[PDB]
Amino acid sequence: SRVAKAPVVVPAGVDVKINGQVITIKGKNGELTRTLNDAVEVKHADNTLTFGPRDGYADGWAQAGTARALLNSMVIGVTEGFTKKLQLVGVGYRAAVKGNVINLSLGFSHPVDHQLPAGITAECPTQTEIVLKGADKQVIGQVAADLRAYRRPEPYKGKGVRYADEVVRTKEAKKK
Amino acid sequence: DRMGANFLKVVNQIKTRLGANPVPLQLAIGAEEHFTGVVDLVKMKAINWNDADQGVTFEYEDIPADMVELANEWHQNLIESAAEASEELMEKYLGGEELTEAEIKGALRQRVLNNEIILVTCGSAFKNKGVQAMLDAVIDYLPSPVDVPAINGILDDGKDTPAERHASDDEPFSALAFKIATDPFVGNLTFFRVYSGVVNSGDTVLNSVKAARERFGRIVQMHANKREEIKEVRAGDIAAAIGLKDVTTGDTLCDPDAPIILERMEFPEPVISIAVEPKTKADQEK
Amino acid sequence: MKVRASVKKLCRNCKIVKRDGVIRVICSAEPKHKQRQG
Amino acid sequence: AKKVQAYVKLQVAAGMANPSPPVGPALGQQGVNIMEFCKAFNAKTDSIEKGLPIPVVITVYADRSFTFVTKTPPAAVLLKKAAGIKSGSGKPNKDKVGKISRAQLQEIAQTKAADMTGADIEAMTRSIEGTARSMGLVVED
RNA sequence: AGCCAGGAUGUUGGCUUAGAAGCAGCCAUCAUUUAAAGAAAGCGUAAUAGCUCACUGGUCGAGUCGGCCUGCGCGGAAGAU
Repeated sequence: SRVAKAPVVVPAGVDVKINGQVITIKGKNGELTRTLNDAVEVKHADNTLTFGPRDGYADGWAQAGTARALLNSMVIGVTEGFTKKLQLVGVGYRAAVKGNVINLSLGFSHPVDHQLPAGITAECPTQTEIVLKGADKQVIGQVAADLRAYRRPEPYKGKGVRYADEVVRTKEAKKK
Repeated sequence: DRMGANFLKVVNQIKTRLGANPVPLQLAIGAEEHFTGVVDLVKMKAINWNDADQGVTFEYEDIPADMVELANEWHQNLIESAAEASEELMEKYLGGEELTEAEIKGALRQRVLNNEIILVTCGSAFKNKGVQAMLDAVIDYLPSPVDVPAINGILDDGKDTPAERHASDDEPFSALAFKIATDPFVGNLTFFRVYSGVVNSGDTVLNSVKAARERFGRIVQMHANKREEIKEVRAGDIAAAIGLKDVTTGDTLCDPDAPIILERMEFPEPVISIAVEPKTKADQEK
Repeated sequence: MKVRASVKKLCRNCKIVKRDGVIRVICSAEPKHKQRQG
Repeated sequence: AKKVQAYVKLQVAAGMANPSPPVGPALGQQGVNIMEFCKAFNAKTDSIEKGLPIPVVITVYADRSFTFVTKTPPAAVLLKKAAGIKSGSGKPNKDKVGKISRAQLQEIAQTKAADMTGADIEAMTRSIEGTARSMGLVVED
């Protein structure tokens, strides 16, 4: 397949701990482990990692096809990182980072300050731009999408919290 | 006292959209909710306001320590604004003669008769934060009826001789007719303003642009609402030139054998036209 | 999500994936083109 | 010459100084002073009797620059400049009015031969016969 | 199937020209170059600038694609101690 024609090359600076089904990757700034399913046959062969679908679970081409895409992201996420910037377009809406906490100037009668978990070093260059930094590809989206779900992109003004690369489709009033 | 209310943005937005040259004076102290000081920059003094009272204090102090450098970089642009207003302050911006509070306004007041700079002030009307501050600039940056070019009655049709008349009481009388409201007591009313001269009570005030004779009744002043009968109208009051038989937009209110204005500029056009219809047939009679 | 018995691939870029078993059709810019039953 | 940034050939009769609203956007693409494209071409526009759409192309450059290529008017409007009316295509294969022979077509092709490297003489001859049949025009020599 | 990737360019494609300027719609429906391009599919839109389909022109470097017939499966499927 395309995934079978896709092996991943681990570089120096990220150590694997192959206890069979449980792999804990000792990396640069974290520990990106995934306890996969038993539809995989893993082997860090020489340097480039090779994998395999186990018999019986012949649908493990899917279940390890996740894994081939997975561990490639893990060895490049623990070292380099993800810049996940969000664009705050709100009338009187600010963003400021302190410790691991983000403020949410969100047009309410009360402030919303939610604490953010490990795997996050957040920053804020201004009141409308907010950095998020992380090692797992999941955690760099999950903490980002929760903020965006508190104020979705409003398609009559362009109001809302929105991603850096995301482009909304704002409409027009057309009646009054 | 609102979110998104950046003072330095808006005054420096005029230089982009309106294309003007504003140099502001009274700056901002406070993060818009704990806001307590308005930074007057000539005297370099912050003003305390009421805890929540409708108007107790006016307590002036120094520049606070949390804005000791933004007062530094903005005062040096204030004292620029007289070296390029008058040519005489050009050589003491660079020589280093002291630019006091009293010296700089003598140049900038003459920068209001040409109007290249406007004077800006941040504060709250409703939170009683700035209103007591805003009054002292009016006597020093807004012009007086005796400091301006006064009544200038030209002629009639003979020759274009524009004549600056006197702003004192030593002239023929002159006024103008505007804001001519109505009432179910006397009928027609006015909100007129006299520029110079004194009128007594009872006069043959004409309207010399449309050739009509009127007589000057019982003049009444207001608190914008309440009838207070102003008998003797001094030069500069605003009152109600009552009992005008016919009066148009902006004609003169002047005794004969005197200078005369004839001026109506920019007569508008009411555009949207809706047709009113009566309810009863007794209504169309009224 | 409008519901009707017919999922007809209507918009020009209409994805179809079987989430939970019930089909719901995924457009990009048109929210109006998204049905769910059938 | 250039690539995916910008390349559109649109200009109509150069007697009109103000950019016509539909032409506007091809000048409204990469930030021009519209007075510059009015002052570029008028030094040579006084060598013509105006009335035909003359074409130019636009092509762009990095900072605020731009460029343009001058050619001669096309033979498609030269077919309907001599024929009197500017629009004859009402029914292509049902109208038989109006003859011009090949000799007129090549002398409006030498001004193509002295201007451009494509639109060659003998190859365009059937398409200058092809713009005749769609308009409902006849040709004999 | 994606990243580079030109969207080779005669033309204004008429009519009726107010814009119906490939993108409102009826008749033509040729193509100057054909290793890549149609007098044309939508969005941007009064018109177009923006973004593509067109051939994937160069890279990956193997399989892949749209329908016909049947074995079964899912949705359709909401009722009253």
